[PDB]
Amino acid sequence: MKLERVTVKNFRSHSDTVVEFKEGINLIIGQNGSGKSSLLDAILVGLYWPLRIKDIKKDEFTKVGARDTYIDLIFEKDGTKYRITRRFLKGYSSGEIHAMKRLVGNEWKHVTEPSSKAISAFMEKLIPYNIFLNAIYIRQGQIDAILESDEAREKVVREVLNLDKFETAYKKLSELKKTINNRIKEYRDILARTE
Amino acid sequence: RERVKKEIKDLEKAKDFTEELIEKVKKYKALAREAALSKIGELASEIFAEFTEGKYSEVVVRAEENKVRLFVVWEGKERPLTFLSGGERIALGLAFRLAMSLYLAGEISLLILDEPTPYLDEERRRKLITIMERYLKKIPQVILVSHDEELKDAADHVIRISLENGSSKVEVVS
Repeated sequence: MKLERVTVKNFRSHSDTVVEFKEGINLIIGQNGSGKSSLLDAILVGLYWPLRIKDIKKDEFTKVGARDTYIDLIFEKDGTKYRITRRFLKGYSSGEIHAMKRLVGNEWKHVTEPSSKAISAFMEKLIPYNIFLNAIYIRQGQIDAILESDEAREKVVREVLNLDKFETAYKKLSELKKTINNRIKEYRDILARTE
Repeated sequence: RERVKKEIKDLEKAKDFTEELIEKVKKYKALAREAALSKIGELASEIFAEFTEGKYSEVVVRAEENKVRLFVVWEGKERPLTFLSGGERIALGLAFRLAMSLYLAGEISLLILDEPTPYLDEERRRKLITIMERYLKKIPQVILVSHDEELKDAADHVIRISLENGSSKVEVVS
């Protein structure tokens, strides 16, 4: 895949931030708390909204602000160049506008009902949410989380390698069995006193 | 009591499948992870091979109850991560991480690295500036995000941002 241009407006620090990405290695240099990390999160949210990202409160976009929060992203996958536009009007207005056009020729044509549900789906086709956020986005301190202990890894691996799901599936069916045994025990002690 | 007698049987049968089904989930979960890590290592080893220039032949990733251990095979003898040099360490660490990405995606065309360097180190920083130019530039597009000016000369395009008067500003450089 390849990111060409992020555009954030009124999300945390960024009021009207604009970046032109390029081939090779793009180093983004900035003192701490200078928005960089934010920018990454705008991209990320821009691409997968409304799915969850890191631990970013949905409201972070929706309500904070007097003007509009805006996220424009342009990228390219498999020769095709797609573009997302996430706008959030606030206040009495309170509104969202979503649209992901593809670039055919020189005009931008939609590529799915200009709704939010739609686009999200269309995204799950072009580049699944579980592959980007956890193969492409090497999140911070993950490396190190492997260069320290062994369960810090089972932790990382469990997230990244996507092994969470399974376990909880087992955690519920398991809770379902316990909830059975108890029931038995009850129906037992009742049949005791009674009969 | 009639009714109370049967609910006990029904309960009992159900206990049998809710229990034998859990077991399978336990089986699969296992396997999913067993393989996954095997193939991850097969990669991690190689990715690590070019990060050290053959110095280290194979990386070993083996899973255990709530814990996945890494070993670097040196002089045939398996060995602990603490056996490696500060650099070789960030190396293996990275080599491992990418290995996963490569497993989960199969191909690595894009790669967003959200700050890997620990407060402008020199030992690590060096190895990264190395890993950077002899391997990573290889990738189509990598977006490295760090506050270690140093890295500024190995990356193709430096785009400096800075919190100037509340709003953030983007100043290009190359």
